[PDB]
Amino acid sequence: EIVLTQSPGTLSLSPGERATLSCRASQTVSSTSLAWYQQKPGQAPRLLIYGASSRATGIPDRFSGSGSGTDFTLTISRLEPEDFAVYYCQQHDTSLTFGGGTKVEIK
Amino acid sequence: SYVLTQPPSVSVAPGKTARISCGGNNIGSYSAHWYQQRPGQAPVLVIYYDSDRPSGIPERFSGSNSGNTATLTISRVEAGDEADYYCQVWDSSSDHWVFGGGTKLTVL
Amino acid sequence: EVQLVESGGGLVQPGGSLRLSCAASGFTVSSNYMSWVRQAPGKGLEWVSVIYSGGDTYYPDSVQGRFTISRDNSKNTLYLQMNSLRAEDTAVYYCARSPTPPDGFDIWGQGTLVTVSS
Amino acid sequence: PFDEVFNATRFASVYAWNRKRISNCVADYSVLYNFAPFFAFKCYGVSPTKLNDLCFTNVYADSFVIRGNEVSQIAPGQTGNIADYNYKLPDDFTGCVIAWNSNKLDSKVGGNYNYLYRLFRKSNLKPFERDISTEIYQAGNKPCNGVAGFNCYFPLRSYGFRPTYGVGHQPYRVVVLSFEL
Amino acid sequence: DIQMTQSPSSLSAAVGDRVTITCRASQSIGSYLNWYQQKPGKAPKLLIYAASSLQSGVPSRFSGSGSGTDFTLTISSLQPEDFAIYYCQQSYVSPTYTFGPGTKVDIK
Amino acid sequence: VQLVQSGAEVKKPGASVKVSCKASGYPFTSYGISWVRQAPGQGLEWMGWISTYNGNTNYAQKFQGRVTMTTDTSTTTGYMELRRLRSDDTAVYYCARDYTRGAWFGESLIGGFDNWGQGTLVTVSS
Amino acid sequence: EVQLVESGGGLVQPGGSLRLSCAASGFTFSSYDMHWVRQTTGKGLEWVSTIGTAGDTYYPDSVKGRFTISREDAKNSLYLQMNSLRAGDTAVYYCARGDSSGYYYYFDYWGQGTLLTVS
Ligand SMILES: *[C@@H]1O[C@H](CO[C@@H]2O[C@@H](C)[C@@H](O)[C@@H](O)[C@@H]2O)[C@@H](O[C@@H]2O[C@H](CO)[C@@H](O)[C@H](O)[C@H]2NC(C)=O)[C@H](O)[C@H]1NC(C)=O
Repeated sequence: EIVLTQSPGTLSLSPGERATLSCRASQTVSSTSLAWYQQKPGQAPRLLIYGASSRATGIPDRFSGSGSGTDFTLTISRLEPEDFAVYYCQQHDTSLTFGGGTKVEIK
Repeated sequence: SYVLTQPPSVSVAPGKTARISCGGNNIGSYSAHWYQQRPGQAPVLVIYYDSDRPSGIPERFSGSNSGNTATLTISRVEAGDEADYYCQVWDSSSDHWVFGGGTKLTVL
Repeated sequence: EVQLVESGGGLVQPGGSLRLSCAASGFTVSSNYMSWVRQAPGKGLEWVSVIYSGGDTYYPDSVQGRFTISRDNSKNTLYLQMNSLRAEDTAVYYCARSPTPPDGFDIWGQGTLVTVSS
Repeated sequence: PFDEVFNATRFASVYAWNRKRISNCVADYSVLYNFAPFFAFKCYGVSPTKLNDLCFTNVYADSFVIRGNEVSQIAPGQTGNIADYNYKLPDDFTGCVIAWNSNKLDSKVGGNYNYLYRLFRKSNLKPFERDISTEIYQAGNKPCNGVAGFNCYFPLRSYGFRPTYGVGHQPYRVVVLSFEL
Repeated sequence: DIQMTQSPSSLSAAVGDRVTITCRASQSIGSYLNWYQQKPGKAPKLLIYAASSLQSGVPSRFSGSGSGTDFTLTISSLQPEDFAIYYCQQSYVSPTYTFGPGTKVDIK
Repeated sequence: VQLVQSGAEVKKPGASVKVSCKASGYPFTSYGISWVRQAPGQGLEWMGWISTYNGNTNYAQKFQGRVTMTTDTSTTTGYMELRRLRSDDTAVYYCARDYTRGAWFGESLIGGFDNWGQGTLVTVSS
Repeated sequence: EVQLVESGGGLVQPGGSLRLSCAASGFTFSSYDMHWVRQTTGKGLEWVSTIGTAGDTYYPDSVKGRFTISREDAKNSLYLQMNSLRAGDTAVYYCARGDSSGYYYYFDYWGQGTLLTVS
């Protein structure tokens, strides 16, 4: 199984900036199965990006999405008081392996 | 335009292994092929797609194309395959094939 | 069996036009990416012209306009209406088939010789 | 119905082209009517407007990756490598063709040398036939049974698919729906 | 992509004749044809489809048949209201519909 | 869109817990139901790919012989019946749409987990 | 039996937009397609664009993008918004009606034609 590590896990930012994430892994996975996810404290998660650049239904214009090869990156443009949740990675190249977590907080 | 560089003559010893290198600038982006030229027999292919082998050719040839230089190496030579060798690189900006300059191999 | 054959040699004064009618055997000329490759008398190999399956034609820098490449399906023959000849083009000419461009050349013709001299 | 044909993750090569057997569906046409801009939807036979009026029972869906400047050889009646050796489409074709650019999905920076086609063959394809055999094949006098050498050739080569290329050489994913009752 | 053609354009016939206009197409089409009649100044009007069928209001004199890469409509009992140009059409290629070149049947 | 999750449950070690999920608002076929587990403040680990129209299943490796997931086509309702409830099984089980492997054939697609449900917590410690 | 008319054509300035208002009546406008055919005096007739009862804008190679089809079923109208009017599009635009017999396609009763001078 391919291990999918995301670093760091703790982010400190003001109410509004531009945030950058990361998603590294082992042997290169295809650029077709790298869906990201959003999970607010409390309610259930939801889809954010699929295919490494494709916004889902109802996804705001603040998420870019990119990546091909082994290193991948989610870049968030602007911040809002309803965009401060945890985020996950996911692959379908070799069975299905999730990530650990990357949480962004206030301050 | 995309001029390549190549040594004129191998100046090699029998039995040992020899290296032929095609100089240039940023060859690793594209693919490279290689040819063999007797004093005329309708030259035939010996290396294609960086380091792939055409069928029905002796396996003592090799291939390497990494960034600054692309290299074709012969090991355990038979001293009879003494001929000319050429390397080429295709272009994508404008359709314009570019060819090498010459390599003389001769063992005595 | 592929036995690409070049025909048409002789001697021509600078300016004359010679038609190098190539040949084919086993494969259709108007289905491939056939191209012309020259060979200077003892120097490095060079390119001449290329015809695509669709019909697009591209030429190199030194040879532009003076050279035209056609294709007759009815005779399996690929032509080269070379005109406006200079004194630095006496070479042996080969017919080359490239499967798809991002590749090299697999089939090479016998090669006919033209003498551009007085 | 039209789930794993269009939105799949991998498409087989031309000489081993895929073949589905979609059946017992309803229409799944309001989806590709909204496909825009899907490059070319030049279908043949019945009109694209009058598609939700027929009762096809064996809607096929082929799929592969070819070069952009070679999708023209899919039209019924053509001459070329992909029209004579790899995949054959009969003259009296009664089906639709969909093609679109897929550079962002299959184009490695180094190069995806994992798409194959048969450059040579002695005898052109018959309609609706596979060519999965990879035996050594020669033309001349020497039988050279299994033994490689001159006049005996291996009929496989690989595509040089790269991002920073032209539109014609860029990969196109073609799906042809040869409708048949 | 089918470049369909015809060239008996400069047809001449006095009032009353049984001349025949033939429309022969490019690479194989089959039974895919429909006919039109165009008066000068007025709007084009379709007469016969499927190369052999009938539309209400079209006189039986504009009859014909045919299939494959050959087509024919026979014009019997020529009348002055059979003036001006005529048009073929193919429907094998669905999106990009093609139209016939044009042939003029005159009164002399 | 309307994915409804069942309630919570309390159990003892060594029992067999079943978690239900009813979802509606879309044609049930041509889509897959996905199952995901989340331990308290730990993370996500894949749980299954109960798919319709074929009964085919694909479970993860860590529990390759422990989980059975069946489809109730009569109500487009899904259930997971985990077996041999261990001590470290207290977690949240999430029922979501699967767009990763398809429904008819076995082949990967571009996508992921579209709509989720509500969530349920299985209490099994003692 | 369907009477078709067209309006809005004029000697508009190059590069502007123009709205043909074929409108017309005599048929269930929400059941049949209706196309446009460009009649140039010299090069015969070519099919400009089409719209179906699905909001599917099928366009030829040259016309695609530079044009726009618009089907309003409440009141009879089918706009043909121009964009970057080329100097070569000086022809007559007839609005037509589609028909079929299961497989084959026929251009049924046409209407009339306005004039575009692209000047
Ligand atoms: C192939 O998938 C695309 C994208 O799928 C969307 O994202 C997934 C995560 C999942 O949520 C799907 O249900 C989504 O549809 C499809 O594109 C969409 O098609 C719908 C049709 O109802 C349309 O409403 C959306 O606007 C489309 N998305 C965009 C960005 O335009 C596409 O239809 C699928 N193709 C086939 C043939 O199934």
